Amino acid sequence: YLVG
Amino acid sequence: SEVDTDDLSNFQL
Amino acid sequence: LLVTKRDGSTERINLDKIHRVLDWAAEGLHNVSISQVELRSHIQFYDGIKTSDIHETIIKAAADLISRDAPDYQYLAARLAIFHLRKKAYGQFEPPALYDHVVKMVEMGKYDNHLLEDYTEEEFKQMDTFIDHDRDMTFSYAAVKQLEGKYLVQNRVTGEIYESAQFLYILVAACLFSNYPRETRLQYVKRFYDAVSTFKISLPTPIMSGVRTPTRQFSSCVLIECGDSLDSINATSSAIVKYVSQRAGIGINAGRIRALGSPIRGGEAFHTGCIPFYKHFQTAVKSCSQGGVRGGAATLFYPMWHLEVESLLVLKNNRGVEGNRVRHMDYGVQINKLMYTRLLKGEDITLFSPSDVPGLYDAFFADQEEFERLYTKYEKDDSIRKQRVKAVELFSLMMQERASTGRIYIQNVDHCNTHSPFDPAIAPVRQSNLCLEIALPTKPLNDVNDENGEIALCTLSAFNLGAINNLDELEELAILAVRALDALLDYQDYPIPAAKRGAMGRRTLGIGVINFAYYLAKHGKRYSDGSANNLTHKTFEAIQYYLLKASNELAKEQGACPWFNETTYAKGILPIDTYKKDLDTIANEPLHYDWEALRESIKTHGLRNSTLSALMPSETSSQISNATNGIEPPRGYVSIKASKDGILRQVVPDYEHLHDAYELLWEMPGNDGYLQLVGIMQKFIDQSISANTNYDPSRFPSGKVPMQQLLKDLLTAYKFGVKTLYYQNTRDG
Ligand SMILES: Cc1cn([C@H]2C[C@H](O)[C@@H](COP(=O)(O)OP(=O)(O)OP(=O)(O)O)O2)c(=O)[nH]c1=O
Repeated sequence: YLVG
Repeated sequence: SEVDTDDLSNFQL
Repeated sequence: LLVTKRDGSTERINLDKIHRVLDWAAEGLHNVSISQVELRSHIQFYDGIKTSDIHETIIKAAADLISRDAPDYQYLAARLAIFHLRKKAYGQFEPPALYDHVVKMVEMGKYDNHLLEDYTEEEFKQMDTFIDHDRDMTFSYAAVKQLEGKYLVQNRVTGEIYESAQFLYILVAACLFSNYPRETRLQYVKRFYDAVSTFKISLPTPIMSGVRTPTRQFSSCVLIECGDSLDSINATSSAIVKYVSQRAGIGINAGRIRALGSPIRGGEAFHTGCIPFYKHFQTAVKSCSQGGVRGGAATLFYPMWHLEVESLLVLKNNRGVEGNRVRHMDYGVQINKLMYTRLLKGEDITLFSPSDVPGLYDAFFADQEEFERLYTKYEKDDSIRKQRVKAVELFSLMMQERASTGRIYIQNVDHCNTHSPFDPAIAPVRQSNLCLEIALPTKPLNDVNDENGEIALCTLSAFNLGAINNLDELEELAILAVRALDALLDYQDYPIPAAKRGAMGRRTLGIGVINFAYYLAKHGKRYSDGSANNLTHKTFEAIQYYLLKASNELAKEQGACPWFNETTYAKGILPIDTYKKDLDTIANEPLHYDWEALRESIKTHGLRNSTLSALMPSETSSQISNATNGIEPPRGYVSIKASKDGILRQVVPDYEHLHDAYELLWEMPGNDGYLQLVGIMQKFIDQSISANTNYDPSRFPSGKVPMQQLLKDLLTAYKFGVKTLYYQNTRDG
């Protein structure tokens, strides 16, 4: 995933 | 320390 | 007749016990003679001989026979030394049970107590079954000496040695993976352990000697960028003192400091020079050394167009006034395309003070178009203070000093930012480290604790190319390597806030290789003829692919690094998209991996780490694993090293079958072959390489390296996209  | 510019000049970076 | 033991009580000599010991150690070795060893050591025996001495004597005797004709003495000596250390630490050959050991060590305060908190008694019992204490028998004498010398946990005052190799390895694993979920933790522990104990993965000294003990300091090199202000100079200097005290190598960027003569505050005071501050950074660096000598190394960087450049270049030249000399620091001159162009056309170079040319410094790294635009404009602008020099003289002076000292380094800034993992507009690379292989972004501090500064760190490791059978074994290795180093960043301590910022922000790694020469020799290739080009392209493709893959997998599991959005990787750009296009003419190996499928995955799930690979030199690490140093070719078939216990000899790996396949350093006719291989490596490396240039005066007329040839090699390097240039070896037998 990629943080947010 | 002898340097020739011409011999370098044709070099292609 | 008459030996004394450790309690200091006399027993008679039984000379067949010794014999057995030797007999055992020799098991499986070829061309070693037990008799020879017995002869040379028995003669030095005497009534009242301590037992310990008996071991030292046979070890030395065995060790003194190490040669190219009988290389197996390496292992005979080693095993005898392993044995001795076993007895020295445990009191018997057989190592205690893991749990008991840890417990005892924890009570003595040599191991971190958290180990007993993180792992249960049953868990330690399980780990014990992984350990194979017989791996200790694969070490070479030189390796054992390194182990005994700086890795194993000991009491340096008393000389007591408390552990053995296998415990080191297993506990290093345990600590790095201690936070993993219980359902995987130990599976990783075992896998890592196997990798490192069978020399597949190599680890830096700080880690090996510290991880498992109470300390938390593990970084070996730091990068500090200094601002053009007394506040920032002071901060910088403070940081250095902190970090050198923890035995760290420093890399300083002091290019922004204005030039001597420059106006301060208006016209109320005129600048003093950079020199005075460089001297102050030197004293900072040497602050914790014996006298002002031993230890603390640093490499300072500055642009080649700085106005004081001619005074900076000769800072090491011994022959000169002390006042204008900062002798104990290495320097890195920053060059870009424009500078080389001026040299080729035989024109002039204009020198400026950073302070007087707004936006020039920033453009220099981030945008070559703009740099050029402003550089030309300012050249004409008469208001700007400036000074012209012939391109040829400037270059000549730099090469001269580089040749004389061998410590005047080059950094091609443009290459560093056009072919990098970072976006130059957001986070440009503007300096390198001590050994010129690290390339990370930095921001200057305005105080030691300033929270908005950035300080880059060297988190390293390496793959042993002599230990893998096929490139597809790297997949697993990459997984362990990336995972253990990522966990280390969260395990270690950060003295200055600015160093924690970069570490947590971008989570950068620097993984490279060892045993390259040996690897080439096995494949029947050489450095100088270009026979290795396609194999090197294929090897480094695999390495980088699997590292990126492992980071991507980790990203899915634990989340991409916070500042992932400043990377080129985040915009779907890979190393294969931005490399220097001339490489296509020196290698045709095709890509064997699915880079497009990975491109997507990175774009979608990001990367855990912003940078992954870097090719650092490695003396110690290579010795433990009996391997050739990093990518460098070996100087000879036998390496010699001095120690208090005697002369240390190490024979190149598989000399017996490969002596003729090796290509030694001074066997190379020139630097072309090596420079091409270096450039091919740089196509996939995220960061940089510690490339060297070697010259042998005997091959030149009158024993004098021609200036025409030093510039030739310099341009070649640039042409194939080399980012940095380290040492310059000038052989003198
Ligand atoms: C004050 C002072 C600064 N300097 C140098 C140190 C730094 O390189 C640079 C600026 O440091 P400072 O003068 O501390 O910083 P500043 O932001 O006030 O700069 P300016 O005066 O132009 O507004 O000047 C001297 O060499 N001598 C001095 O007496």
